[PDB]
Order: sequence, then C-alpha cells, then structure tokens
Amino acid sequence: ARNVVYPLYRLGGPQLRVFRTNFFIQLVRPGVAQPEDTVQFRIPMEMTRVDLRNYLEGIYNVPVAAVRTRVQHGSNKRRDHRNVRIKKPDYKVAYVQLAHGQTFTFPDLFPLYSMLEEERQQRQSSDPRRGGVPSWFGL
Amino acid sequence: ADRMSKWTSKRGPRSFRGRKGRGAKGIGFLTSGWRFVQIKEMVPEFVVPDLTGFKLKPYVSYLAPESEETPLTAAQLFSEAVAPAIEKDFKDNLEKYGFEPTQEGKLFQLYPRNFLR
Amino acid sequence: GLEEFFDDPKNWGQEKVKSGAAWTCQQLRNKSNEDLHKLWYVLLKERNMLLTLEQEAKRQRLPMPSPERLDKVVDSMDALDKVVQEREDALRLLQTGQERARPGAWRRDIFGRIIWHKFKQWVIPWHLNKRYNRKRFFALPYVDHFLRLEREKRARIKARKENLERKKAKILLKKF
Amino acid sequence: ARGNEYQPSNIKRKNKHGWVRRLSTPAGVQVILRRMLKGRKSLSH
Amino acid sequence: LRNRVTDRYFRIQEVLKHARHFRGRKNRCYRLAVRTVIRAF
Amino acid sequence: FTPPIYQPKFKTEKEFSDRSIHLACTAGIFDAYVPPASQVSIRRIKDYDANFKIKDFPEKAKDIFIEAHLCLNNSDHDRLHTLVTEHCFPDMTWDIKYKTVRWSFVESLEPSHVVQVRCNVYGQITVRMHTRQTLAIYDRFGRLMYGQEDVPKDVLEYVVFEKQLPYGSWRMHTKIVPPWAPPKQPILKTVMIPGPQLKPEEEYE
Amino acid sequence: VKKGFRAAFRFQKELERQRLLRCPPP
Amino acid sequence: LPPHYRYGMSPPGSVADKRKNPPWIRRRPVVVEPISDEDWYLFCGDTVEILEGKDAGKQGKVVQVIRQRNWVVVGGLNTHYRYIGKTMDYRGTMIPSEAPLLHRQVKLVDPMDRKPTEIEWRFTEAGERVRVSTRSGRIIPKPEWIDGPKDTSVEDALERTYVPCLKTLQEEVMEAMGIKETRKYKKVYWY
Amino acid sequence: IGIRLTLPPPKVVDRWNEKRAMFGVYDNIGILGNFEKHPKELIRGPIWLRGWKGNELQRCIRKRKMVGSRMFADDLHNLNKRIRYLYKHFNRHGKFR
RNA sequence: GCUAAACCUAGCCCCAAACCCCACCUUACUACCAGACAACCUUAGCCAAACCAUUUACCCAAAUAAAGUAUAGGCGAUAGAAAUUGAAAUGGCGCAAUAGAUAUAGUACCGCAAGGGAAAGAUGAAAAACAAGCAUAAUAUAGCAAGGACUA
RNA sequence: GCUACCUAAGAACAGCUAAAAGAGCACACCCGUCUAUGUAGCAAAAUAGUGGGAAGAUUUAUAGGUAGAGGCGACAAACCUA
RNA sequence: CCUCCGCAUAAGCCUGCGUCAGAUACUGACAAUUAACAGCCCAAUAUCUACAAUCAACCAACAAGUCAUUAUUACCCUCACUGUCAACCCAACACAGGCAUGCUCAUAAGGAAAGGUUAAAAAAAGUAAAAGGAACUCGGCAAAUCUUACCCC
Ligand SMILES: Nc1nc2c(ncn2[C@@H]2O[C@H](COP(=O)(O)OP(=O)(O)OP(=O)(O)O)[C@@H](O)[C@H]2O)c(=O)[nH]1
Ligand SMILES: [Mg+2]
Ligand SMILES: [Mg+2]
Ligand SMILES: [Mg+2]
Ligand SMILES: [Mg+2]
Ligand SMILES: [Mg+2]
Ligand SMILES: [Mg+2]
Ligand SMILES: [Mg+2]
Ligand SMILES: [Mg+2]
Ligand SMILES: [Mg+2]
Ligand SMILES: [Mg+2]
Ligand SMILES: [Mg+2]
Ligand SMILES: [Mg+2]
Ligand SMILES: [Mg+2]
Ligand SMILES: [Mg+2]
Ligand SMILES: [Mg+2]
Ligand SMILES: [Mg+2]
Repeated sequence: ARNVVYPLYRLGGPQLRVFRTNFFIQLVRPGVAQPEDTVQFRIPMEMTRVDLRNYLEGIYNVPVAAVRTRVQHGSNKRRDHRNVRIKKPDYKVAYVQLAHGQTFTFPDLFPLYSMLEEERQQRQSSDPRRGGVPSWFGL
Repeated sequence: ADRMSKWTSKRGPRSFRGRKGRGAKGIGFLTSGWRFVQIKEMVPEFVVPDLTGFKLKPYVSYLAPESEETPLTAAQLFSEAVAPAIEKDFKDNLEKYGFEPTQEGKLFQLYPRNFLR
Repeated sequence: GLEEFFDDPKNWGQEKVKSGAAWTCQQLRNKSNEDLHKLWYVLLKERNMLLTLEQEAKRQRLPMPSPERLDKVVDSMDALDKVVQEREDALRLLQTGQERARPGAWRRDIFGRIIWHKFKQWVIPWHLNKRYNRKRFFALPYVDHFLRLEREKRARIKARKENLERKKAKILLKKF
Repeated sequence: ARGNEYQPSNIKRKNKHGWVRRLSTPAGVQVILRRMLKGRKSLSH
Repeated sequence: LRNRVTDRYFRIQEVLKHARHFRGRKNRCYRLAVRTVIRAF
Repeated sequence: FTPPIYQPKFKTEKEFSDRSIHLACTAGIFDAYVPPASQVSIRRIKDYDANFKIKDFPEKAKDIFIEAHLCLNNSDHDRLHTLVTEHCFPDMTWDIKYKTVRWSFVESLEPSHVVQVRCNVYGQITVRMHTRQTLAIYDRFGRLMYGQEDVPKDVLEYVVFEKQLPYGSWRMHTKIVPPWAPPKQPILKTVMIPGPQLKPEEEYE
Repeated sequence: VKKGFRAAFRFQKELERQRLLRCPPP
Repeated sequence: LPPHYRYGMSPPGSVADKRKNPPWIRRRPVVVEPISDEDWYLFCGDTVEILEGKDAGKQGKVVQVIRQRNWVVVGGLNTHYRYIGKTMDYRGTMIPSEAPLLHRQVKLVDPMDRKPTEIEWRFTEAGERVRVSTRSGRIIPKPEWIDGPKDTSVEDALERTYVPCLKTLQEEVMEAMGIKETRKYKKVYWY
Repeated sequence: IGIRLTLPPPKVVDRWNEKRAMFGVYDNIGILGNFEKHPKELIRGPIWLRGWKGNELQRCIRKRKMVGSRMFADDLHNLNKRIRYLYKHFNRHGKFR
C-alpha cells in the first residue's frame, strides 16, 4: 500500500498484512529485446521488488522466479510557454522472470462522413479545356 | 545550482545517492558488513481473497435503480448493530453488547490505527 | 495468469468496448465487508488491465478503446474506499470517540504558523529521541514581525479581491 | 583566469545553504521567513 | 497618467508641414525639422 | 576596473458531442434519372406536406430557377442560400468568384413539366426545362471570356430540387447533364495542356 | 490608450480630408 | 481551465477548443449577465422561438446549451454556411452551421399554443419545481441496455449482504479467510 | 502614432441620476437646522481628514497621529519615511527662506 | 506597401466598513532508537548645525484649542509639553498594459548565498464562420542645405 | 565551492646522473621570465614559442574551520566569489 | 592527414545527436539506465594494544609514522532500498581556458587544419640567403648558435 502509514513492527510482533492493495501496475511492451521469460512492468515508486513478487503471486497466481527494478528518470527539459520546466513523472520499471520455464510474449493488441465521401467522389474537377470558366451554366 | 528541480537520489555524490530513497517502505535492517537482514513480518503480506464463484463485476448494469446517497454515521451503525440487542436486554457492563473499553490487546486497534489501509 | 493484464482477446482491436456503470457508494454500502474485499481485487485487476491498455495505446500512437472504462473503474474503487473508510470511521467513533485515525496535535512550528503535526511511530519515548528533540515546535519573538507581515499580506490580497468583485458587480449592473 | 569561481559540489551546497543550516540559527530562520514572505518558490538551497 | 497630452501629433505636424520641402531627415524628424524651420522663418 | 554588464537573457530569446451537424441536403441524387410509377413518392410527399400540386409545381420551379440565376448575376448569396441547396451553392458560386456574370432569361420554348419524384426525409423532384438563355462571363478585369451577351442560346436542362421534410422549401439541388448532351459553348481563349512532366531518369514514351 | 475624445475626432477629420484628397469623389 | 477562459461553441476540451484558446491567450472577458441556476429556464430539447436576427419568429429545438455564456443553440436555425473538408484542391462541401443565441434573444414556446411565453419557476405541490407560463398559464414540461460479460446483474448489485457489526474490514476478512494471528501488537510511541 | 485611429466609445452621462440630482442637499444643514449639525459632519471619507485640510506634510502627520497604530507595517514605515522626507524638504529646501 | 500603428479590460491604487491521504528541522519535503544546547540585553549612523565634537522632530493610545505658549538648547541649529477644553461618524473631479501592485510573477532570468528581478494581451455574436526605418524612386559643379526668388 | 592560512584523512611525481640531498638534467604536474599574436580576443588575462621549479618550504582531489570596527597574510597593503 | 589525446572511476550535470512524426544537436510522442560494481552498516560493559614505511632482508636513518584484540553478556530473521543514460561539468556560448584519479605512452581508442576561387598591398607566423657578422638597438629584443670572464645586489 502507498500513501499510508505502515504500522511500526517491534520484535515478536504480528505479520504485516495489507487487505486492500493500493498498488496498481502496468504490463508494458519492452522497448528493447528481452528474454522470452521476462515481463516488463511499470510500478508505483513506493513498491519494492518483494512487494511486486507477492503482488503477482497472490493477485494473479503468476509464478515469479526473479524481480529486478529500476527508477526511470522522467525528462525535466521540456518547457511551457512561460519558460517553466515541465516535469515528466519518474516511474519505476520492474523486470519479472517467470518460473517453471514459463514464457511470455506481449500480445498484439490493436490488430455525415458518407455525405463527405460521396461529394468527394462527385467532385467533378474542372477540365483543362474549360479554362477556368464555371461549368455549372448549361449554355 | 538548480534550486527548483526536486531533490532525488540521482543528484548528490555516492553517499547521498545511496542514502536517499524513493519512498519505498523499509523491509529490514543492516548488520555488520552492510549485510541486510530482511524481517518477514515487515514485508506486507497481501491478503488476497478467493474470487472463485464471486458474482460481482467491475461494472454495474445501467438498469440498476437510482438511489440516494446516505453516508454511514456512528449513530446509524449503533442503531443497526447495537440498538436491537440493547433494547431486547433492557426489556428483559456494556462489553457484552460489543463495546471494547481499551483498544489495547487487539490485533486491529482502531486508534492509534495499527493496520494497513 | 498474465492474460488477466489484457482484455478478452475478442475485444482486441475493437474501436469501442461496451461497459456498464461505475459502482456507486450507496450500492456498495449494502455489501458485506468480505464482498467489498473481493470486489476491491476484482476492480484492481480491471484497473491494471485498463492501465495496460492505456499505456499500450500510447505506445502504438492509437486512441485507447473506450477510455471511460478507466474513469469508471477509478470511481468505483474510490467509492469502495470511501465506504470502507466510512465504516471504519463510524466504528472508531463508537469505540473510542476519535474522529481521526492517526494521532496528531496542533503545534506552532519554528516559523510561528499553527500546523496539525501528525505523530509518527517510534520505539523510544519522545524525551529520549535525539532527532525529535532537535526538531523545534515553538516560535521565538523574532517571528512576530513576520507573522504580522504575512497577516497583512493576506489582508491586502483579500481586500483587493473583494474590491475587484464589487467593481465587477457594479459594471455588470450598469451593463444590464 | 577568473570567472569559474563556482566549483559545484552538492555536499558543500547543502551544508552551506541548506534547510537544516538555515534553521540552525535565528538569522537563518529569519532568512527563510523573508523568502516565505516574498513568496519565493525556493526557500532554501 | 492623470493628464496626458493627446495633440502631440498635430503639434508635430504644425512644424513638419513647413519642413516637408527640406532635404534629408530635416523634413521628417521633428527634432531636426524644428531647428531648420525656425531658421527658415 | 568596471565589470561588464549582461542584459537580461529573455530579450535575446524570443521566438515568433451531444450536438451534431444538422444537414439540410444530400450528397447527390437518390435515383439518377436517365433521359432518352412515382405515385408512391408523390403520396409520401403529400402525407408530409398536406398541400401540394404537381400540375402547378413546374411554374414555381421555373420561377425559383430564374430568380436564383438573377441572384447569381448580382452575387446575392443571401438569397441564393434560400434559393438553392447547400449541396448546390458551391457549384453555383465557387468558380464564379472574382468575375462578373451577365446571365439573363428570355421566353421559354416549351412549358416546364415534372419528370419523376423520389424520397431525416428529403423530397426530390426532377423537372425538365427547354428554355432560352444568355451568358456573358467576364474576368476580374472586365474582359469577356465566355459567350455573347446579346445572342441567346437554347438550353435543355434536367434540374433536380430537394426539400426538407419542416420550414424547408424546394431549392435547386443538382443539374443532371446527360452523356448525349451537346458540347457546351467554346471558350474564347486558347489553352495549353502540358504533357507528362519528365523526371531526369524518365524518358517520354 | 489615452483618455479623451477631441484629439481622436481631430485625427478622424484629418484622415477623412486625406482620404478625400487621395480619392476625391466624382 | 485558465482564468477568464472564453467559452466557445466547441466543447472546452476539444482539439478545436485548444487550437482557438491555447494556454497563453488573454483575451478580454465576455460580459454575461448573472443568471442564477434557479432562474435558468431554457433546457436542451425545449422548443423555443427566435426573437431577433435572421430567422426571427421561427421556432426550433434547443440542441445545445452553453450555460457559461448564456447560450442556447437552436438546431438548424440561426444558420450561416461554412465549408467542411476544404483541402488544397477540393473546395469542400457547404454546411449550415448554427450560431448561438442569447436567452434574452430566445423565448420558450407554449406546449400547445405554439406561441412565445414568459415563464416563472412557481412551486407546485406535486411538481415541487416546474415551469409555468404567465401570459396563458399551463406548465411547460421539461424535455429529455444489455449487460455485458463484466456487468453485475441488477439483483446481485442490489443484494444486501452487509450485516452491520462492530468489526473492521480487516478482522472480518481475517475471520472469513481463516488467517490466524496470535502475536500481540507491541505498543508504540506516537509523537 | 500616439493617436487612436477610431473614435472612443461614446460616453453617456446621466445628469439626472440620484447622486447628481440630490447633490449638495443638506449643505446648509447648519444654518437651516438651528446649527445642530455642522456641514463638515456631512463629509464622508478618511477619518483623519474629515472637515480638515493641510499640505502633504500636515496630512501625513495627521494620518500617523490618528490611524498610525492601525496602519499596516510597511504602510506605516512608508508614512514615517514620507514624514521625514517632507520635513527635510519643507524645512530645508525651497526658493524662499 | 513592408516594418508597423490603433484598441479595453486583465487588473491595480486610495479610502470606508469589518478583525483575521502521504512527506517535511538528517542533505527539509527522508516510515522506524538513550535526549538535554536552547529565548530575552540602550540601536547606530546618515543628516541639520552651512565643518564638527553637546545637540538634531519620528504607532505616542480624543480630533480641536491652550500653542509653537511654558520650557529645553555649543540658550544655537533646533526641540517642545501639561493643567484645561471634549467634537462627530458610503465610494472615487484614482490608473487603464512604459500607467496602476514588481506581478501574466516573486515566475523566467541573474547571484554560492543573503538577495536582485523582468517582459508581454488586444478579431468576431459566432472560428462548429498615421512615427522612425526603408521600397515604390541612387546620383550632377557650390558648400548649416534654407531664404529672397524665378517661367524653371 | 575563488583566493589567504589552517585541520582530518587521501593521492601524484617518467626517465637519466648521483646517492639517502629543501642535489643536477629532464616528462607529467605547478608556475609565469621574455618575445610575438590577441586587445568587443578562443579568453572580462588567453594562445605559440621561450623559460623557473619539478622528492619538496612540492603539487593536488575531498570534507571541515577562521567573516568584515573583522579574517588570513614567507607585508605585496596581498587575498577574502571577475 | 592529425592525435595533444583516448576508455573508465570520481565529482559535476540531469535525458541534453536512441526511434517515430513534424518544423526549419529544433518541436511533440515513444522508449530507456535491470547488481554481482558502488552507496546504504555494526548490541552492550569494561579491557587491549612500545617495536613504521621504504621488495623489509642487509644498511641507513629522522621529520618518529594509516593499518591489531581480548573477557563476559545478548543474538538466527537472512539478499531490501538507492546510482547505473548522454556528444555531459565550471567559464553568459557547441568558449583554443579550468577539471582529481587508474590504464593506454601512441594507440585496437578518438578525430579533421582547407565553404569555393585568386595568389594585390599592408599585417602575422614559418623556411632560405650572396659578402659582411651586432656595424641594428635604450639594451644582442628577436632569431641563430651552444658560447668565456668579471662587477653590484
Ligand atoms: N467607501 C467604500 N464603500 C464601500 C466599499 N466596499 C463597499 N462599500 C459600500 O458598502 C455598501 C454595501 O455594499 P454592497 O456590496 O452593496 O452590499 P453588502 O455586500 O451588504 O455590503 P458589506 O456588508 O459592506 O459587505 C455600499 O454603500 C458600498 O458602496 C469600499 O471599499 N469603500
Ligand atoms: Mg538497482
Ligand atoms: Mg577548488
Ligand atoms: Mg553638518
Ligand atoms: Mg506594469
Ligand atoms: Mg513613415
Ligand atoms: Mg623522479
Ligand atoms: Mg631539486
Ligand atoms: Mg612593503
Ligand atoms: Mg606601499
Ligand atoms: Mg575544417
Ligand atoms: Mg577561406
Ligand atoms: Mg646571410
Ligand atoms: Mg661580439
Ligand atoms: Mg652599436
Ligand atoms: Mg646606431
Ligand atoms: Mg633572446
């Protein structure tokens, strides 16, 4: 969970349990070639790799073999009309390696006007012989 | 020289970059030799329920009737949870009806709240 | 399985995906705590799928099919969170009389401003906490001048706003 | 020969003009108060 | 700017009209036109 | 020593749907009449108009046609909009911009009569006219470029009107030109039609 | 903008005079 | 929205709206009389009559209402003509485009008299709030699915499984799911 | 080019709005009301210059005396500086002496 | 005919009235360890005295008057009471984009820092419709460039 | 965060001659004797050549300290953000 | 043809020549840096620790120096978090300047002095020079050679 105060744990205390997870993750297509067993996620910045492993194993029953995370810096170079820098948000990227020889490949997602089209068909472009003379007149 | 950009862990020298974090909650401690001891109880355990056979869905049919919002109140909860038993026993020590004097001794204390979410 | 991060394969490529209505607070208030617990994860899986769809649409430079699904799911999750928070607040008020889940206190910081300092969890008492004792929760007399200056700045801003409002109102009355 | 008097180092920057040092003395507290009154986006360095 | 002059165009033209037949900037720029128009008069 | 003063840097950095379109026409002809049984459509227009006379319609059609062409003569787009359909107005007035036209009407040759009628709902009436008219189209510079202003010509036209079915009326929708129609009047000025432009690697063939 | 009406009126009159001189009516 | 944003015919978030009102524009604000929400009497779909301008007298149906500028768009009425699809070569197609009309320039129409009427928001015992025409009385009425695989049925959505109890969601779910925790939460210091 | 190319919007003045129509009424409150009220009591304005007049230095002194305690910090600082400057100007500068 | 020029409201000024989820003192915006250090203290000077050295008006708890009086003072520049008296209570002969707030903003930018600190916009009911400088048009013996003139 | 000096803990100094050197020649490195260029410059003090030191009182990265009726100074009244 | 360099670490900067689409290394969108390297440590109470380094052995020293533990009492959970890009930083600049360290000692790495033409003066730099060899000049400045002896401080 994020934006919440974690109950402080003292030695011998109970297990920390989160019942309504606040973490929402994205499964993103890798920008570079990755191993067949590697899945790329965009993660909230406050989520650990252990948290991500438990999240995937509990909510999705996905057998996870390894998790690696990195924080991607978002560009702060863009400037608005007032010359004030626009910050692209930073985000965490997690690489999850599936267990038991399982393989994953990002799915291939994404596999009046009539009047306008009919008039475009009926344009009747002016012929060169007409020499710019309007053709509407029947004479 | 950059005063406006946010101070992150990508900016200072090696010590600064190692020391500062990104808000991720701690999982354990560091012993001699910088060996990190991870405490299992510190790791949030996701209490994910069994969704098999569940009938609800992320969306609700538009055919559902409109209703008036009635935010739950302490009085309403007391009336709907305590008033029946109180009335029955009065017609016929508040702990018997559900009251708990001290939150201490509970796994889930209501104040100071000691559970996640 | 990872397939749950993506919509049904039949819906891939569809220009529009038919979706119901976001759960309302009143509708959720009738559900049991276990039912809300399960609905939370149902909505969480839906939200993850929709966020994946949005990111993939951005990557492919294509419009997201039925973007209002994400808004509906976010609204439903917010309503569920509000319902659970209302139940917790009612129970806390009944059993303790506290209107706030987290302890705190009104304190005057080093700048003389009154703030709601939210307490933090510590293992040692405050009088032994070196960093907490370093923190200062009082304002010395030299802050009074700046407090007055800030008050007068606020007063000037408010007076300007009210005067401008009256000028605009009179102009409107003259116009109409 | 001159001009490059600034030799950046975040340790020196924070230790010399940081929030902690400004609050460490009443004069620095008044500096922060002046910046707040002026409305500075960056109160400290 | 309680009281601001609004006739300066015509005040300038009163001299530039006499300066129109001079050579160079003396017929356009008032600073130069006024000196030469006074000499002309 | 006096240090140099930099000017501010900004001075040298400056740089240079619940509502839907309510159409009132169609993109052409529902059923093209081919020149050398419409009682269903006649009834379909009667039931919505409540007052109409096919026997008297051709006179109104001719009046609307002539008055619209006069409005073209005076470039009276305000009246032309009511006289002709929106599908027709661009054809009426686009190529005629920046040039004066001296269109005029003279006695018709044979009485105008309806041909066929078809049919959210748009009326449609095809009327055959065999009239006599005059043209003289000038340039921006007022020099004749088409037709004699005095000599009239015989014109056979198949004018199709359309109507909106609440406050709409019968307006020129489109003129049907049969493939067998005689070629129009020749133009005064000669024309050149360049051949296929040739890239260096390309050869004429 | 400078508050006033007399200078604007005078300038309008001069503009009218210049326009007439440049393109006198038939 | 940016301060003093000039509401136009295009919706406040469309591509055309962004093109017309980029973030840096500072045009003069448009003066609009302050008609209260309880006094607005024109609604989408209401039959109205145009009082001024071209097509004055003709009655149409309000298609859109830009409340922020006291505007009502009468479908197919008060129309100019604009070209759509005009490219480098094609002249485009003429289209009748409506222009917004002020509520002072437009008046409601009696449901049956089919004549302009002045209106009042008189309370009625049954229709707590409803319009009433003044010159001739009568109330002008206010004008105006298959579940998917991921849509809850109405009965399931309306089922009341909630039994009010003095248990938090956390402990209730713990009991339901059988999670057993014996460790006692040691007390912490708050400050 | 410092001249507007269009006539400014016409300025319509209602000479018979209530303010103008009733302007001056009760100016003779004193001599026509047994001197119960002085005409200066009809003056509405700053508390420190109701029925009183003086040059800038006197006005500033009166303002500081009468509402100085209620003035804002920087406004009071500016008033003190203005009084000081006006004292120096009127008591040490000028053509006549 | 180019560069341009033009605008009217964004706002501001003076008064009256009225009192006004999470993170963040460690390297701030950093979930989570043995404290302890805690604050108060005559303003000065410029300047006037034609130098300067004593001296030189300054939120004071009711306007007016006593009164610039009594007094003070290198008895000089200047400073200056009190007793006593006891009044009243709705906007603009303000600015209108070089003005009015610095403010579109304490932003951009400048400085290590404290700090300094800008500029600018103008269509419409609907966009879902005449400065300078030059060019047109380089130049003719000789001269503060014009005046008297002249058919020129 | 320059610079003067200092504190903590670091680092660099080829090769030859000599022998344990505030030694000699000479790289890197530090400096800046003279000439030329440059002078709104590549540069608000630079470039090329020439030259002084180059195992020492050397040079130097890092963090810290001394603050203006003061600091620091192998006194040049030098340096303390052109 | 040049190579002063170059590749990495540190410090600094913060997406700043990756892809796509548009304008005229710019704009918008999309992507990306994955820990083993590095940072981020240590349960207490006492108690311990004279004998440099220099191939550490002779030897020589002076300026006399960076490298250490025990005795009890506690103690098992164990791999979290953060840096990871670039043609880059300080000099207003895409500035001939400044920038610590390891390897490379001329390179396997990195680069281009000439936009095209002509070959006037004047100007800068460089090469060559008959005979002479400081006669120049304030002065052998500069250049070329590799050149003695002495005075003042
Ligand atoms: N002198 C002056 N009069 C003001 C000012 N603001 C408001 N007023 C006057 O206050 C009176 C009432 O103002 P309105 O806005 O008409 O009414 P309101 O809101 O009940 O007034 P308030 O109670 O003063 O807020 C009028 O006579 C105004 O002219 C101001 O700044 N100065
Ligand atoms: Mg990492
Ligand atoms: Mg340095
Ligand atoms: Mg003096
Ligand atoms: Mg301004
Ligand atoms: Mg001009
Ligand atoms: Mg050596
Ligand atoms: Mg030596
Ligand atoms: Mg000396
Ligand atoms: Mg000296
Ligand atoms: Mg080159
Ligand atoms: Mg060249
Ligand atoms: Mg020779
Ligand atoms: Mg000799
Ligand atoms: Mg000689
Ligand atoms: Mg000689
Ligand atoms: Mg020499």
